[PDB]
Amino acid sequence: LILKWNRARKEEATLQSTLLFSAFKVKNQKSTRDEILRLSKGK
Amino acid sequence: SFNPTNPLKPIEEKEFTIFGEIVEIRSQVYKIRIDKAEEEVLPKVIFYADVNGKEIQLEVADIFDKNLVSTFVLGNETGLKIGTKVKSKNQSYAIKISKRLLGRVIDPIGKILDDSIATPVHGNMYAPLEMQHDSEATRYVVSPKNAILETGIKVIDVLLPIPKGGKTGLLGGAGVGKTVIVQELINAFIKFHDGVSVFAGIGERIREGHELWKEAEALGFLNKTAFIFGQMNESPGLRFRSGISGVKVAEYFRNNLGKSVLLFMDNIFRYVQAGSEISSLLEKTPSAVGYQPTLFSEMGQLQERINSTKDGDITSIQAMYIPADDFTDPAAVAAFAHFDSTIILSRQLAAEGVYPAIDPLESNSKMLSIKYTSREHLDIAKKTVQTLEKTKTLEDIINILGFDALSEDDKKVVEVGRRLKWFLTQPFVVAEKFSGVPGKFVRLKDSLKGIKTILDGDLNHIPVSYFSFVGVVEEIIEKFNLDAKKEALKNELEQNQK
Amino acid sequence: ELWKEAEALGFLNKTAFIFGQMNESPGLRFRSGISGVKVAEYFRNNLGKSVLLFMDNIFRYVQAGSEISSLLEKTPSAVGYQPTLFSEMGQLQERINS
Amino acid sequence: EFTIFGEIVEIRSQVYKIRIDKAEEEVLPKVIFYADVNGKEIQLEVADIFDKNLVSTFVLGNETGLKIGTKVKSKNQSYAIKISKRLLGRVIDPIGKI
Amino acid sequence: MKNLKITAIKDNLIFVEGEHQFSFLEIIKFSDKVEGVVLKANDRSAIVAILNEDKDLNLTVGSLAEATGELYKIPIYDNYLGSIINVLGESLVKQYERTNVALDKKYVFTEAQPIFTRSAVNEPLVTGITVVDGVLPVGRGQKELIIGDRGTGKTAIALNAMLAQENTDVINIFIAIGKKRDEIVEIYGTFKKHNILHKSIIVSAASDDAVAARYLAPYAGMAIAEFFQQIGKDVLVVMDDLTNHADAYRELSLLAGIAPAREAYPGDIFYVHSSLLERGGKYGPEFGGGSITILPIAQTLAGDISGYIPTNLISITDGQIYTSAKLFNEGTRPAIDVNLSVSRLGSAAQSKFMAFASSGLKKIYTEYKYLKRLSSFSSKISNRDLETLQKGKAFESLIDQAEYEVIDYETSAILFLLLKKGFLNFYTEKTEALKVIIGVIKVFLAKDVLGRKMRAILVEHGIDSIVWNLYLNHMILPLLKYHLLSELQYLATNREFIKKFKDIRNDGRILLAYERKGYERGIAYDYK
Amino acid sequence: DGVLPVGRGQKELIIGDRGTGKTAIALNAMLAQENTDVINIFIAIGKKRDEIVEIYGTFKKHNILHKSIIVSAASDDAVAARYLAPYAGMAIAEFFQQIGKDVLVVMDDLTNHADAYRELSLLAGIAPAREA
Amino acid sequence: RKLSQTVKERIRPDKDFVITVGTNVDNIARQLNLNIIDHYDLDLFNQI
Ligand SMILES: Nc1ncnc2c1ncn2[C@@H]1O[C@H](COP(=O)(O)OP(=O)(O)OP(=O)(O)O)[C@@H](O)[C@H]1O
Ligand SMILES: Nc1ncnc2c1ncn2[C@@H]1O[C@H](COP(=O)(O)OP(=O)(O)OP(=O)(O)O)[C@@H](O)[C@H]1O
Ligand SMILES: Nc1ncnc2c1ncn2[C@@H]1O[C@H](COP(=O)(O)OP(=O)(O)OP(=O)(O)O)[C@@H](O)[C@H]1O
Ligand SMILES: [Mg+2]
Ligand SMILES: [Mg+2]
Ligand SMILES: [Mg+2]
Repeated sequence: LILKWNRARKEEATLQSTLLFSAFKVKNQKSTRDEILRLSKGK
Repeated sequence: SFNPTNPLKPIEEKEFTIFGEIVEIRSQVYKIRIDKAEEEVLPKVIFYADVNGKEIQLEVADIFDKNLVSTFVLGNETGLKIGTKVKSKNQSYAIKISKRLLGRVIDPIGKILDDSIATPVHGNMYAPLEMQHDSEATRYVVSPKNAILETGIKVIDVLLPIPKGGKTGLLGGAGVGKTVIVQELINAFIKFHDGVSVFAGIGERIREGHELWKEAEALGFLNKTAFIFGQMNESPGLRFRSGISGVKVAEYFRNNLGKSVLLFMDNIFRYVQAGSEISSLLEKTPSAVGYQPTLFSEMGQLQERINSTKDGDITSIQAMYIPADDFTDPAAVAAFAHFDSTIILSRQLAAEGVYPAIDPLESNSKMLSIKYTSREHLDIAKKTVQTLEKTKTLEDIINILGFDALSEDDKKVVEVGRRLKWFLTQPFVVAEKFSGVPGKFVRLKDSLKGIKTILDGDLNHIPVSYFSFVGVVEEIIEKFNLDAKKEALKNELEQNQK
Repeated sequence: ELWKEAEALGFLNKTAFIFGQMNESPGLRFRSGISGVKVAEYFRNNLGKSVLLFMDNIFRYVQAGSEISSLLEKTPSAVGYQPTLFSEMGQLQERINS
Repeated sequence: EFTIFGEIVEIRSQVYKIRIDKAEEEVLPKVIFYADVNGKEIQLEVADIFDKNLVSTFVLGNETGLKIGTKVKSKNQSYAIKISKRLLGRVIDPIGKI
Repeated sequence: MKNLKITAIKDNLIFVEGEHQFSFLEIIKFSDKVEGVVLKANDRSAIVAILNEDKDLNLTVGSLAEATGELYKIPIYDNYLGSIINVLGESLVKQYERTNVALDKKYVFTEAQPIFTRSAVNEPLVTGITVVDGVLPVGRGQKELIIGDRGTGKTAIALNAMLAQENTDVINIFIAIGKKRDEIVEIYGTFKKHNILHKSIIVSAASDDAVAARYLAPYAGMAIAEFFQQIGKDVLVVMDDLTNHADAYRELSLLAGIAPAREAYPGDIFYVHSSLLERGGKYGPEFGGGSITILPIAQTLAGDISGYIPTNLISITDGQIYTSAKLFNEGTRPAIDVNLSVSRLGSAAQSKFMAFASSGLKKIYTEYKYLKRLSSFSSKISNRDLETLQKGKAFESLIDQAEYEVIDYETSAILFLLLKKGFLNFYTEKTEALKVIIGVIKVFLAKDVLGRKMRAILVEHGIDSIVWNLYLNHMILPLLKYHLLSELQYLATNREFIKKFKDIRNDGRILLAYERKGYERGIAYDYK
Repeated sequence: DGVLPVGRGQKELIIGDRGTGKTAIALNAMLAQENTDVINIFIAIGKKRDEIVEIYGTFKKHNILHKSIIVSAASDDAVAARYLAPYAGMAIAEFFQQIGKDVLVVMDDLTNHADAYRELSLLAGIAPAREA
Repeated sequence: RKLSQTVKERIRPDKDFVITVGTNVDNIARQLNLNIIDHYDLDLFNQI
């Protein structure tokens, strides 16, 4: 029972953390694209 | 005659006033830029397009600017490209409704699904999304529940009574028996109902819909039933509107004709799932477990229209799917808030062979009140559930510490609990194909008498095996007596021979 | 220790060692198995010998792949693993054939 | 010959962005860029090609010495190692270091 | 002419620029062979997932490409039968030469035919397995999931089901998603050996192939099956396995930037699998008049049937077959757990004699398990419970069957009839003797001309006829009586044994003759 | 009354599973004020309309209707309305308290209120936290 | 099964008589066709 609880809680926690960070990484796409553009131009 | 007080009003005649073209594409989601318009576009309106004479409808979701909108398809998207021309009347989708719908099988947007020649259905254009009433106060003139329907199923009739004019839900995982119970309830309710029936398939099997349509034709209740089918092979846009169209048809048959509607929905989880998929395709921030933020509001927008007024009753029987057997799923939590009666199916019970696999220790019903049933029924139900709970507790002690650790009371409690648990199983009429055991219909008083007899301890001598899948207790007594008589005759014959 | 034991027991002269160990960056740990597979392929195809490839630890290949995917800002799957997990395992394992 | 030349325009732990300045061919996925720092060469493997010029890499080995403006060049080929029958009895890492 | 240019290559996706009217799954041609499919598109740009690779193409930034303007359609060629092909229609291993004229072009995402085009399932699909054909029937047009743990024999069950179609009119299609190449070649050799190659196709997407190929392989296989069904042929499709397909779709979605959901799978994985699997079934004559039977395979973890993908698939298919790792560890092949399996078609997907032979045996087996797992106070067992236990133990001995062994439908029906009538209960003490007698009966019914006559008259005159009763009473029952007397002498005085074996002669010359024939290649002294 | 006392001015949560009798306990608390001078305010957040009407009828039958207010935000009302319903109810309660009265307030239930606020925040563009 | 072996060893159906209590030993004796004088119920052994 200990084994199963540990496995399940680890899985759920990892999924929750990734799904929470998904919003933050979506909201900052424009800054990344602009940085890519200005690095591509560069010197 | 009948005088409607809040009748449905057909849509307003209009000309195409908004014109545009598709500037972004994706799977199921398309962005439309508006070139010409005599009016500003509204939320949830429909843009129509034609490809090789085939009509494709797109519902508006977001309005970014005065000219740019996002849309999702209602049906198949095959044919849409960049630059496809779209036109709109600034109105939401509508279907043809009339008394001619009974006996016809259609989909949420009104495509004919029962013949190849596509025989048209006459009626007026009504918009299911647009609901019209005098004021908010008018929504609060609803009748109280004052009746209970008889189903013929012992466990449902005794422990989980089903309201008339209310909502009942059948929850369970994959392959536990929701559809079989829904079909049994259809068989036991229709053809005796003073009104009409509406079935709404939402993301279910095509074979099940075909089987149900053929059964409706064969048993003669097809002409009293209206079928709507957005099944699991359809796009998210269609699975999202099946329940709305079914509710609109029920509202037409109640408000405009003063009839009592039996509304069956299966499966009501697919509506939420399709809404979640649409929200995910429009790139909105997910809620917990990756659901849409508007889950509870979306559930309420459909469930609150199933009400009972003085014109008639709308009785809803709905099947709810539990993903991965997780009863803490947000969709299940949202659905729990609307069911007057809740019937929860167990996978372990189904594995043991208990059919129907109803778990009375996890289910509840608000019809178990003095306002609806008698004192004796309440007492019997409470005693039954208490005995089952005590038996479940004692089974762990039996399993771990053996059987001899129990007392004489505990052993008698376990025997009564086992007999009660196996008496609640019953062969369904629709379930004759699976095994061949003929179906049984047990009325409420016979079920109460049998449960009282079992509780009293009168039948502790009969082995538990005899109690499974019978009707009244008289069948158990007859089988026991015949088996004992055969044993006695065989013993007498062998002692005569020796 | 394994290298010393190979030298002392006498089978070092017929064994080739590729060591990307836990002190290395994820790139070397991720490329160790591929390099070993290439060496074994050369030994079979060019020298006409039969090769006994040996990998330890094969879990570290997956772990290094997941670390590299995380470093490249990719959305993890399952238990924080890389989306291309089974594809990478196939990439490594399909070249050990007969 | 070394055909692609460029600099490093972004740094991080194990991940480096390279801007291409002169190239007689278009960069290919998974090719290796070489940086010579303090007499030692460091190999960076291409992962993402954002543009005709910009590209992202992860280091195959030790990264000490890499910095903004380090000059890199590439033959537009993946990483290569020396293989023969004299490899038996030797201990190497994935990239061929002794 | 070329009208697009590659601008970036990220996340195994190709970004192209150029004014065009893109459509979903529109084919982009990078060379004469390499193609991709449009996933999303602006009015001047698109994102493409490649389908195949070429060594010499060197596809990078700046490479030119052409937007063909058409959807992803798979072409049909005469030499598909007896060959392994990829998702684009290239013969990896072929048996016959190809004429370069396409019989048809079938759209990959063709929508399933509506409700009015279907028909009820009424014809069996013989899988060659006794327990599957008798208790878990599979009809033509039925989707039966094969759910199980790792290394429990699911692929063997599917292969047996397809090898059972050696003497029928059913065309086999095997779709492999992320399998090993040396296993696909072995399956090809198995097809060639059993003379079913001329009617079998293999669609292969290897574990290290493109993610778009692994995602779109089942749909291409279904398009091929739909082509075959449109000329009124029965098609049996085996997808191995949908866990790999779900993994490929999840990989594509997560690399494309989609947010995750339960178990990190995208939110529409159910729609993916349901729209894939709703294209198989039985169809009326006005719409092709054929059938497409699908047997998807899926893997559980530690026997957890409540996983997300296994339960998603159970809600789509018409029942399932569960293979147990505990049973497999005990050397019981096939390791089918009947108590956890079900067929929703039931007796409606069987012949009349087969339906009558095994009318209530699955329920009896479930009751037998329930009694076996039950602990009670009174150690006295009623006669009904004793009968249930004996019949369940007897039923447990009919499951065993060797690998790649096809047992005739009528042999399975006869064995189930013998079990139902109660003749096999007396073996409740000896199980090896039961195995021997079942083997002898199967050999007699397969080889002897009287056994084939018995099966033929069972098919045409039915069980209730006088002729079949005479055949049973004079051919099979005497052998059982002789064997029971030989192995268990005390049964000569048992009451029930006398009651059943009353007018049956104690004839056992068939078993003795077969034993002599087997031992006639016998030597007094071994050489080894 | 005896083992778990509730005093006037004490906020006392009623917490439990579905179908266990929480609303019944709150309704008993409001019905016991028939012969007292306490004013009842019932706030329904995301509740069904038929249940609210039945509760109103129960109030009428037990003669406690003349001093009871129900503030209703059904399950298909606007999410802002469901978020603001408890605050409006407490404002009415404060109006009654400012003239020296005793008020009993029932919120049924605050989990729906939190869900409504979460929906508002996610739609607006607020970064999610624990459990979103 | 050990008891079955012992009974098959040191009991003869002609010169010996067997009293069996309980279903299992009754079945064993009936299979060996020994002289079963009488049969009882196991609960009888509970009270001495
Ligand atoms: N009826 C049988 N009798 C004997 N051996 C069998 C039988 N069925 C399968 N096997 C053997 O059991 C092994 C496992 O079976 P198989 O490979 O078909 O299972 P699987 O579930 O597809 O496994 P995997 O998880 O590797 O895909 C194989 O060696 C196969 O030959
Ligand atoms: N009352 C019953 N009697 C006998 N068998 C039953 C009964 N109810 C269910 N079953 C068995 O369970 C199987 C599944 O039943 P059903 O189709 O109702 O499930 P479900 O919950 O609707 O499944 P899904 O999640 O796939 O929609 C049936 O095919 C049958 O074998
Ligand atoms: N004192 C009581 N005696 C008998 N039955 C009661 C009692 N209190 C409540 N019940 C019953 O318990 C059930 C639940 O009632 P109630 O509406 O209070 O539940 P709840 O906890 O608010 O549920 P939900 O989650 O549906 O809101 C009803 O059937 C009601 O009749
Ligand atoms: Mg169902
Ligand atoms: Mg396999
Ligand atoms: Mg409540």
